[PDB]
Amino acid sequence: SSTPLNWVQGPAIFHMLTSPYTQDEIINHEMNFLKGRLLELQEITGKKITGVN
Amino acid sequence: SNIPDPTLPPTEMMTRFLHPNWYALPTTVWLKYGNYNSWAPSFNENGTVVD
Amino acid sequence: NNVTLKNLTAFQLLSQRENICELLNLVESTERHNSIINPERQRMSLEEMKKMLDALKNER
Amino acid sequence: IVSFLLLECDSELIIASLDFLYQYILPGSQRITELFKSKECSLILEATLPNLLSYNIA
Amino acid sequence: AVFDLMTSPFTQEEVLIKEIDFLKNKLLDLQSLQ
Repeated sequence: SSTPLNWVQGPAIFHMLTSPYTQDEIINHEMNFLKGRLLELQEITGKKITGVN
Repeated sequence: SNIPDPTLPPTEMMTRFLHPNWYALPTTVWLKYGNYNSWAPSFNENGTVVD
Repeated sequence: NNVTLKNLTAFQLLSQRENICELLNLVESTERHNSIINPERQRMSLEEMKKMLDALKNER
Repeated sequence: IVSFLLLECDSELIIASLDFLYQYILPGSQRITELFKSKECSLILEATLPNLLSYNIA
Repeated sequence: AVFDLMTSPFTQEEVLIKEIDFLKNKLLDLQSLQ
């Protein structure tokens, strides 16, 4: 292979049980998911984040 | 077992069930700019299903 | 006041069916067509137009 | 666009109009002349800009 | 959450860093919305 590739376990994609098509419930559950995933990844990596609330 | 007796409430299944066919799709917004502001954008239709 | 998929499809289908049933002349919509035209309202509006025109004519 | 400036209850629209006018009169002076050639634009700017200075600052 | 095995000229570390950046910006935007 002229371009060496790697096996990359990709990023977690947000998946809600009931998709309500409006932005209110979506934004609530999405903020929760974002904070949770940021915490998980900060635990995985040797780094820190700013603005996590 | 932990299964309760069939005579203990509640006893209904679809008490808080919502089918996607009623999920309140997005539509126009209908902004209101004062009273004498007629040269103003009245709608805001960005992610609407119908015009 | 709320719009769901069911409401939208029902509204569109109702409009289509009304139009087609009107094509075959299977519907009598005199009440709607005369509440929208409202010939009494037509006469009232015409007399109002005449009065406003006379007012503008006589101010000179 | 200057009429858009004349509104009051939409900060984002006012900022967009002001950014457009800034980018308009920015390169030189002939565009300033073309802008103030119109009497309506001149009057609206003259009546609006000082009041936009004291916009929502109590 | 869903994880999809993929392939790219990057490494796991750079991908995680890009994910951190994107998620941080998105959370900042969602917070600024309210």
